[PDB]
Amino acid sequence: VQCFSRYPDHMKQHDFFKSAMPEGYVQERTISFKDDGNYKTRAEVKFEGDTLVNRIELKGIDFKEDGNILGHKLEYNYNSHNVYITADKQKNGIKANFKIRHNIEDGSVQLADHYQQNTPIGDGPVLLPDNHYLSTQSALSKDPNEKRDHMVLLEFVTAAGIT
Amino acid sequence: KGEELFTGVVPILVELDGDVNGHKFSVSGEGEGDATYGKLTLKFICTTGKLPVPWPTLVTTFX
Repeated sequence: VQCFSRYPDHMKQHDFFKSAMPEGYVQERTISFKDDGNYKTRAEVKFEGDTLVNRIELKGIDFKEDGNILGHKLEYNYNSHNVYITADKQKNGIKANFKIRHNIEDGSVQLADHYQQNTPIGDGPVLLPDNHYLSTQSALSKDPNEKRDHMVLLEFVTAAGIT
Repeated sequence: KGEELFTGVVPILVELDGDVNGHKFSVSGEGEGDATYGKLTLKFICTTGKLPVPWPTLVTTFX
């Protein structure tokens, strides 16, 4: 839900995400885990009344049974990263590339390469940006009163790269 | 319209249907976002039982 990223005033004409609203956008990703499998996602992000909805379909293939993913060898935390955005004027949307480094319990790291593509659902005009990035900072926690498998996420996202 | 719909606190809903190596699962997420501060506060619950993949692997898909 990158439509909640803080775009500085001098960079507001580069906010594709918010300009596609209320009709929204389709977000597609290929997440490739190094020496393991891949996730292929298709999501629809749009407004349903005053509520922002993110409907996703995830498909994961070629994963190792006792790899870092299916064997649950990753620590419960998240590192800071940058999402590098570029325009896709041919598809009236954007493309994004970034690397996520998950911490493994032995002290090593599991690389997850992300390729992203976003296209508007509506016919209305959108903002096609110049090259920039989104500085992300996340923190994961647990609700002590919850017994179901869960995750509490606190995230801060700010756009940068253009002065 | 557009940016004007994000000037304040907006409620968020996340619904995911997954299939990883045959292991089918569903996650429901609720929370809010304040774009003025680029802040996201969300809680995700696996509605099909236990998640067959670690939670950190899904953060970018969620969000």
